Amino acid sequence: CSPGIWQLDCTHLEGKVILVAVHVASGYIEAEVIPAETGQETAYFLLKLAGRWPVKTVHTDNGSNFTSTTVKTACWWAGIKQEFGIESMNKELKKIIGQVRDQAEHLKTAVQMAVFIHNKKRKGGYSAGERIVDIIATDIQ
Amino acid sequence: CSPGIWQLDCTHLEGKVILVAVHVASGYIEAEVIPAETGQETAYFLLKLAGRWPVKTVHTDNGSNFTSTTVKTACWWAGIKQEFGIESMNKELKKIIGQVRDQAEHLKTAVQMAVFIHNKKRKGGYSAGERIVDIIATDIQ
Ligand SMILES: Cc1nc(-c2nc3cc(Cl)ccc3[nH]2)c(C)c(-c2ccccc2)c1[C@H](OC(C)(C)C)C(=O)O
Ligand SMILES: Cc1nc(-c2nc3cc(Cl)ccc3[nH]2)c(C)c(-c2ccccc2)c1[C@H](OC(C)(C)C)C(=O)O
Repeated sequence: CSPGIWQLDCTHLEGKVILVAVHVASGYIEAEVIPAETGQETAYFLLKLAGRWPVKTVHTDNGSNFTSTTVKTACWWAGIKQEFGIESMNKELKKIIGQVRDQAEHLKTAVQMAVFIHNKKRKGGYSAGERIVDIIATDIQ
Repeated sequence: CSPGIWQLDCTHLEGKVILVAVHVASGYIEAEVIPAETGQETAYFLLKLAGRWPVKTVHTDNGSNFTSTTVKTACWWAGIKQEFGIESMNKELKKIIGQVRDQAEHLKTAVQMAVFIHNKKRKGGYSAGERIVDIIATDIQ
């Protein structure tokens, strides 16, 4: 599968919102607790993500997530396209959160601990952290 | 230079705080506008950074930044060490911000645009985004 493809979705936990980006070819996650599910937050998160990785196209399970001109502007500026055709790893991330949730006071901290655990964990075999970097390097030179 | 080494500092701009992490071997930046320069923010940012990259040791230009047990806990949990001996790229990032600052309403958005521009820009020669991934892949298998 193509190396510039990400998937972006929100989950709710403790009445708060978690934005979850999955790098599809690799399983690597970035995530962030946002105070509300707005186009503002999604636009911002997209700019952050695009500064960090080569992001060509973004899929979602909720297309209306992407309809605001606020979001369309971010994609425009960073040069991102939306999907043309078409786990959950939200599941196990949500498993890992509940697991570490005692280890921290705020949800946001548990989230980051869970992203840490998820991206490092060897599946086998490489880790999602190792696979992303390999995929993206393999695809450069 | 060693691939797990990052440098973390804050700058102030428009009475707000920008936390800037530089991957030293590569020049790659992650950055974030934080509302105040606390141990809470730095601890959190460190957890985020460590979930994303292999982070062994972190340097700073302001050692007191790292003295809180709040920060020491984050490093403890993620397995990070502080420095044992020892651009600014804060300079040009601050150049890029002023450059794009019209292109956006908030500082935080200008920051991310500037991180995007900085990480992509080919120096020559690869980009900081390409060098980080190469360095980290080169160092794996
Ligand atoms: C609020 C908070 N306060 C403290 C904390 N720092 C302390 C310093 C002292 Cl002296 C006493 C008690 C203290 N408790 C700590 C040590 C953490 C922390 C927990 C796990 C890993 C890293 C840091 C958090 C943490 O929140 C962040 C800072 C990461 C945003 C959380 O959600 O649990
Ligand atoms: C506050 C804000 N509002 C709008 C905006 N969205 C609109 C939608 C409509 Cl219908 C009309 C005017 C609009 N203005 C936009 C389009 C942006 C934006 C600017 C550059 C790139 C991506 C998005 C921002 C932006 O803030 C973030 C959303 C990125 C946090 C900023 O700081 O300039």
